[PDB]
Amino acid sequence: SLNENSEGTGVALGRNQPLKKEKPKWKSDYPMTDGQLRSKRDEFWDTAPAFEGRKEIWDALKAAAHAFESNDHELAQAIIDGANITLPHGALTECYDELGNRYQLPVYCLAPPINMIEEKSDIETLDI
Repeated sequence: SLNENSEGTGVALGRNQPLKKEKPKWKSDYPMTDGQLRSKRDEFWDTAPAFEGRKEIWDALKAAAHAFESNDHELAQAIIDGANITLPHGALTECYDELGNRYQLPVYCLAPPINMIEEKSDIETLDI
């Protein structure tokens, strides 16, 4: 959806959190080489954690990550949405708290494929 946060309309995507298919955010959506990775990494990094929200809720977020890591999607839903906290996204790597807070979770705690990037799946020699 092109920039849809249910603005001008009461609920659109669904402000409550569906299945957590979303990826951890802070890195390049299309990382190319080391330079591309590192440069865009920092760029997106700037926009990732922002201010934070609630260390009190953090406990639930990491516990949900625990279940979700163990393939327990339902557990993490019952935790996040179980509090009051919700998402129009549907991520375990994101949570929006009732106080107007948002948490954005980097891949370093879930998925490390976006660390090397330039494997021999395509990259060989970036000379041009």
